[PDB]
Amino acid sequence: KYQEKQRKREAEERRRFPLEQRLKEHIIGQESAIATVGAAIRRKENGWYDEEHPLVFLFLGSSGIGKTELAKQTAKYMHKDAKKGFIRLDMSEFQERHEVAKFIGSPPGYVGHEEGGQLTKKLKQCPNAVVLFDQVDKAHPDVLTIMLQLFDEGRLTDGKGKTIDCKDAIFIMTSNVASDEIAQHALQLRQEAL
Amino acid sequence: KYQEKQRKREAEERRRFPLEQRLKEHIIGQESAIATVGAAIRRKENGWYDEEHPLVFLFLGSSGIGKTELAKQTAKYMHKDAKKGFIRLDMSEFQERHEVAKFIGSPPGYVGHEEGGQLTKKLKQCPNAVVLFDQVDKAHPDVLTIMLQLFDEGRLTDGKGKTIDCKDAIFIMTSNVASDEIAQHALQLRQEALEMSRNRIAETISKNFKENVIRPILKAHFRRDEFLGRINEIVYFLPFCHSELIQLVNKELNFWAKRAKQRHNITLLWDREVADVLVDGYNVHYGARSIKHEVERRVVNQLAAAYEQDLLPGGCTLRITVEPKLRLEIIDKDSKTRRLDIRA
Amino acid sequence: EMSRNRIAETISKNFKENVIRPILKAHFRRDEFLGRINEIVYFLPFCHSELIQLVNKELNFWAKRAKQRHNITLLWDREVADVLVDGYNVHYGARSIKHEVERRVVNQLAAAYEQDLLPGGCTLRITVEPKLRLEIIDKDSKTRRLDIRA
Ligand SMILES: Nc1ncnc2c1ncn2[C@@H]1O[C@H](COP(=O)(O)OP(=O)(O)OP(O)(O)=S)[C@@H](O)[C@H]1O
Ligand SMILES: Nc1ncnc2c1ncn2[C@@H]1O[C@H](COP(=O)(O)OP(=O)(O)OP(O)(O)=S)[C@@H](O)[C@H]1O
Ligand SMILES: [Mg+2]
Ligand SMILES: [Mg+2]
Repeated sequence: KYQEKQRKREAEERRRFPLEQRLKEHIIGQESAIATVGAAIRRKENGWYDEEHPLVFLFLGSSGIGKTELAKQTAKYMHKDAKKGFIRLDMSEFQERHEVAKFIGSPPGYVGHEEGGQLTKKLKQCPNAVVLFDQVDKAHPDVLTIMLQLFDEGRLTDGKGKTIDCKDAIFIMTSNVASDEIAQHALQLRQEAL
Repeated sequence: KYQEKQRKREAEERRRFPLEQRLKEHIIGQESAIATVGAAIRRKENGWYDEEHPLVFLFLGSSGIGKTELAKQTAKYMHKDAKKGFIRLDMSEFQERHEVAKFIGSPPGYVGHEEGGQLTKKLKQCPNAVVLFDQVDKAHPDVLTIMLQLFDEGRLTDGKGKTIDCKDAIFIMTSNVASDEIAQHALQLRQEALEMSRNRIAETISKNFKENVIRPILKAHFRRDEFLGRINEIVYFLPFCHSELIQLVNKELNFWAKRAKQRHNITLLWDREVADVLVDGYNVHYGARSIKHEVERRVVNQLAAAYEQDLLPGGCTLRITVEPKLRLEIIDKDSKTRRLDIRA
Repeated sequence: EMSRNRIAETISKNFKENVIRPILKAHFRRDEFLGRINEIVYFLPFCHSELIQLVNKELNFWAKRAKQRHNITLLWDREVADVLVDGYNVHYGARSIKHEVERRVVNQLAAAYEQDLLPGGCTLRITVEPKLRLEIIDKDSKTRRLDIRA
């Protein structure tokens, strides 16, 4: 009964000042994006999410219109100022195919094997973290192939064979792909609306 | 006599509810794949398998059509919830030649040598495990060269020299190689079947496609004919027909109805028109995941918004209805079916 | 070609030294390593007679298992081997014949054994209907195809 009362109090607190208003304090425009991200996170926090499959976003748009800002404020909403629950990874570092060792660490018998992976350590520290694969369109596509197991099922085995359950995470992928097409279509729709 | 009686009882249990029906509970469509995998595992469990060479599958097809799901349910059939007997290995981690150390440890005089290999340890723990090399094509082909010894004879010598017998294992290899070709050929065959059906009303992947189209594509990607020769059954997962899409939407809506009834006690209901509306969100490339995401967008977000607003009390009948926008409708009597005002 | 022309009326050293020797030197990268090898032995693909022999070998293996374990006298015709040769692939070799025998013949045997259509001691016969079909033979020439349900 105490846990149910605490859950009801947390639900009332979320209903008082939800993620939509909290993003509207920091984000201007992007009402469709705030609505989509808030609806998905509302589905997650209320327990209406498939626990087997983690939540995954791909923020598309032009430059400097709040993709990384909405991802950061999403991570701040879920985990407050705790730095453990915001696993930033700027994917412009991941341009070559062989940059997956940063994700998963080195195999046995190679330099950096004892240090293990970086993302797998950060997800061991916080399984439900908001991972922000920022600038995802700058990495190799073969490097993004590692995210298949991490997105469908929330698992990523390190170099030492230790798999980490990342099912409660919220993966976000900022991208400038189709930025010109989205911008031209939005300007065309706004001119037609005018 | 007791062992023979237990074997006969296990055989009667398998005949009562075989792997085909147990897969058809979860998997929808893919009757060729379920038939192939079921016939192979029936050959294995009834003792009609060569004990020297392990059984090796290659699951080919488009994205999100039950390759990894059928592999997981195959492993659950063979070993129940025992995690030892399901050695998952996401092969997208193996994108470089030097990633075979995860399989076979490290040599003497190097870091990680005492820990030994990971797959060889897991196969020492369970020799007859269902090893799922998920997304095998995303690994380096030189990394797949280690699987030759492990597929032809079931052996994988670690860094410490300790060989492990893996002959009873059921290796499964999910891959999206020739996914576009399999999808286009299946859609072409369905179009030809519909053409012949309407022509008659007016009054199966062929081996040539496997040998002429898919075999060169596999030989190009895997780069080794011996690796493809070791595979016992290259299974072909086809895209979903429209009936299979309606069945997938009904499966997802039944999943959310079960969650709503168990957790929150909300008898969630819907019409056939709801499934027909949600089928329009199906993307051929993404497969069943598009239906799951469409159900999460259209249906489940409304359920979460109504639950957060305390509009779905316990014990309420909640019918989804097409207005095409889906709209919830809490029910109290026969005529009383009020729509819920889900504020922003 | 020469045989049919005459009726109408081995790897050569040059191939080893010209074709195979550069490929070996390219892969192994060391003429000393190849010079230490006493005998580079060449295994050739299977002729059609050798494919029928391989199919007979695999069917004899499954016949030995059926007789030893379950006491089932498995039998087959030359047409059965001729049908199963079509599953041969030159790229995969004898493994293709093993997989074809396991697909066509032995899945049906396992389905019949699970369904108790193969008691201890029965002259079972594979037969071309081309689909292979089992035919349990009773005493005398009485035969019947097994109704292997799904
Ligand atoms: N809609 C917005 N409302 C308020 N501040 C914004 C908004 N969009 C961007 N900013 C500011 O822009 C700066 C960084 O912008 P980002 O958050 O990087 O946007 P973005 O779309 O990632 O594009 P990039 O350059 O292509 S990676 C921050 O200081 C934010 O304050
Ligand atoms: N035929 C199906 N019947 C029921 N559920 C399915 C089916 N196909 C896929 N799913 C669901 O889809 C989700 C994952 O699908 P997978 O098992 O990844 O399929 P897949 O074909 O491996 O493709 P990938 O993306 O290329 S690795 C799971 O939650 C399954 O429930
Ligand atoms: Mg950014
Ligand atoms: Mg998969």
